[PDB]
Amino acid sequence: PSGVEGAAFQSRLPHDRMTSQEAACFPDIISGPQQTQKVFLFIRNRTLQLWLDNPKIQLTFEATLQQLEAPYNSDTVLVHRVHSYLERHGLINFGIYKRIKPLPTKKTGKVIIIGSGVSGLAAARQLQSFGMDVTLLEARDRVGGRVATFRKGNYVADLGAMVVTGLGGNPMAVVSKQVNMELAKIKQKCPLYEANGQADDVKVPKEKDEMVEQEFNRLLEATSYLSHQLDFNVLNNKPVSLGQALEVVIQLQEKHVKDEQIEHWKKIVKTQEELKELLNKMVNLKEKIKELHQQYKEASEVKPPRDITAEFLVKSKHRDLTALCKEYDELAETQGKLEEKLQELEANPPSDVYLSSRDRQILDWHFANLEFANATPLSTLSLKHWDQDDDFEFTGSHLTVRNGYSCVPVALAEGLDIKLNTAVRQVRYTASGCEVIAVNTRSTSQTFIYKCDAVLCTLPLGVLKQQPPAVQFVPPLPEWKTSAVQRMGFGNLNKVVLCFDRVFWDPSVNLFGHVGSTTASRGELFLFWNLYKAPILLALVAGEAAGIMENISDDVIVGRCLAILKGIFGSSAVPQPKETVVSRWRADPWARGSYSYVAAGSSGNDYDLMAQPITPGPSIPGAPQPIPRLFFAGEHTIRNYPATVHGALLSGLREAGRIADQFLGAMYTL
Amino acid sequence: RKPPKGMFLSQEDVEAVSANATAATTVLRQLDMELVSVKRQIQNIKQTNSALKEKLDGGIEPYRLPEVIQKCNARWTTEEQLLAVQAIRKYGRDFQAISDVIGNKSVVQVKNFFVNYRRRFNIDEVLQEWEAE
Ligand SMILES: Cc1cc2nc3c(=O)[nH]c(=O)nc-3n(C[C@H](O)[C@H](O)[C@H](O)COP(=O)(O)OP(=O)(O)OC[C@H]3O[C@@H](n4cnc5c(N)ncnc54)[C@H](O)[C@@H]3O)c2cc1C
Ligand SMILES: COCc1cccc(NC(=O)c2cc3sccc3n2C)c1
Repeated sequence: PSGVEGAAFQSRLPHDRMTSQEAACFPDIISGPQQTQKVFLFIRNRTLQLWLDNPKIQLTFEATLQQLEAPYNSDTVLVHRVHSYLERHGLINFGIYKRIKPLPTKKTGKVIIIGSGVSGLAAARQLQSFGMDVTLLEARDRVGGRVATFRKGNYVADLGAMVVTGLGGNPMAVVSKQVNMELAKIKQKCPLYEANGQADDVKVPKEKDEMVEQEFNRLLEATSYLSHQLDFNVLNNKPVSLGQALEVVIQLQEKHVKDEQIEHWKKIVKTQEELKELLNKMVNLKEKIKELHQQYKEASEVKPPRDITAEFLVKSKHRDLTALCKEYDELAETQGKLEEKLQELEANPPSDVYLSSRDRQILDWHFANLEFANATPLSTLSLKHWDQDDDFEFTGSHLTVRNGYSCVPVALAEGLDIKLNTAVRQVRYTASGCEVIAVNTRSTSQTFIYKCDAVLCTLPLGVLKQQPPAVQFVPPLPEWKTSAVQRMGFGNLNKVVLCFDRVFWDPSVNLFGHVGSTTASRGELFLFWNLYKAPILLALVAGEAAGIMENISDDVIVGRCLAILKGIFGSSAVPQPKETVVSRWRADPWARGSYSYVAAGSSGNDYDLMAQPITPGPSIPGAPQPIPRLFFAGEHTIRNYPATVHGALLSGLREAGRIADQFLGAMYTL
Repeated sequence: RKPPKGMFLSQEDVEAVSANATAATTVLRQLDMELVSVKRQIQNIKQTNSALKEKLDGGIEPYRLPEVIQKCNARWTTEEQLLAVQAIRKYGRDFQAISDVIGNKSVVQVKNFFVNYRRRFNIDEVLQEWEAE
């Protein structure tokens, strides 16, 4: 889009209408005259545009009002309210910006943030830019969390997040402007390489490739029809998974393949019956004729002169014989065109099979690839909900961080009170405030204690899931929250980094698949990635496979890799690798997995439960309803942008606003 | 809106393949057997009709009568009158056959004949004799 409207879209907001959030804080306006709303919207939109057109520096209220024309620059409580609201909910002045008005001399309110993930770091920056006192507690020796980036000499490779899923509406657009964030495109072409029991692997031909991909997509689309139109979502009391539905859709396709074959051969026979019951009349005529010819012959050898009865006998029999030589010609014609119509039918069979083996193994790659993107076996994805975030996807081709994604959390962590090697062990929250008990990760006996007005928890969903708990809540988190954690899904997927000295693959190719034999291990090293001038190939593990490869040694895993690469590029042309790295996300205790997914039996509504903060019981019973003390951000809290970097980022910005609103009041409903 | 092009999925089918824990591969095998049964039954009538075409081997040339056509004359000869009467006895009303038996009388002439001579050749008596068969 173009204009002020394009700022709105780019900020994930409808240029032409007020959001429920805005209605919350501007009820006067939205209940009011149409006219005033359209003013508001322009103001909002314009103010955003400004932030965006230069987001390396803060936007003040004055700078904003400066750049307005009447009638918009006329009412200036409205302009001030708006600017503040935006500022608060990180729509403007977030990320890394040069401050115009240096910070509040003294800080109001104290917050402890658990985890220096991106969700954390973002909120922290906001809170501090709102002049609260903020301290982050990270168990790792480094920021970013699930934004890991391997480095050694000039060999750089992301073990954690790596892809910006389009700049169109992405807040990372803003960040990529506030940091060099060196952004490469991803060339979408992916050639596939099927094994052969050890025989050289042959690439798949473009005919196959294209056909199978299309079946796959068609199969997905199918599951969707299956879900919505047929309403196939429970099964023996248990919610239907996507994998479950895919099987069912495949079977039904193989069934149909047969039912065609059957009614085709049954069409053949029902003709054969006609042919058979014709051939019988034709035999039974030829017999009546043989006899009748003889009879005529005998009556024709009665030598003349003859009396008239014996004359009539000839004429009679003569006629009766040309009568049957008539009929046998009708039948002989019919015979001819049934036999033609029979080779017709036996020329045009219906399909032999739905999918061969060689096909169904390639399809299993397209499935592995989906199990990768979603970080979980399709047996676990909710049929009804797995694709719910699909309407909020950004626009523009997907990109990569060339210089390594860690650049970002690092940049965010500039000027923040971050306590690394600090493992939180217990969270206590009460009407009067909260205290947080941590330890030193190295000597665990060395204990820490932090008192604060409010706690923000960016602990990963896998951590929140640990049984027995890694972090204890005091008091315990309510039914509704724990149940929600129980229900949600937290997946897994791993990356293998292969450092070489010399670039043995095709340099102009970005990414290329591998097609193992069985379904059972479809995820295992199913895909490889190239990027920098650096001789790094990345190998991906997904699906049921990724969980099992964590119990297998780096060397065996690096083996299984090379073997695959040899069988493609030639046993001589594939060096041993200089540096190898393997992720183990499900076993890494500060993540306990890769990222969330919509488990069967969950819904998007759980993501909203996860964000809902906790308010303790009152200290002195019958004393007034307390303040909400314990908050939650993180990738698993953002219904519409889950399992991503931008998702976390936003969840962070979001809590910061909620907290500030709570502890520093709202100057923008004043 | 509706199942992708060429993907098949009836309400009925789904209930049926879901119904049990392996009513999936029941139904798929039930049809594999159903199929061979019909391929075997084909191999059979192919073999049956195969024999019956060997019995028609030779067509019916050995029994075909050459083609005689004389002009369709107008006059009723006594000879022709009698042929007719006998034909009637053997054929009933089949004017077509009767015309062919006589040779040189059209199917109208034959039809007229019926009504003129009707009196003198007691064709009433004759035609009910034919029905007594
Ligand atoms: C392999 C992989 C690839 C990915 N790829 C992409 C991608 O390509 N594109 C994309 O957009 N997104 C991707 N993601 C998702 C993205 O990485 C995350 O969603 C994002 O980093 C989430 O940030 P967070 O703050 O919610 O959680 P985290 O980043 O985990 O941060 C939470 C922090 O809490 C810390 N912590 C844990 N336990 C404790 C404790 N007891 N005490 C103190 N601190 C603790 C952790 O160490 C961590 O630093 C990927 C994730 C994975 C695993
Ligand atoms: C058209 O894109 C092709 C392509 C090629 C290689 C990798 C990916 N995607 C990811 O690695 C990925 C993106 C995102 S967003 C949240 C998680 C996640 N993951 C794991 C995508």
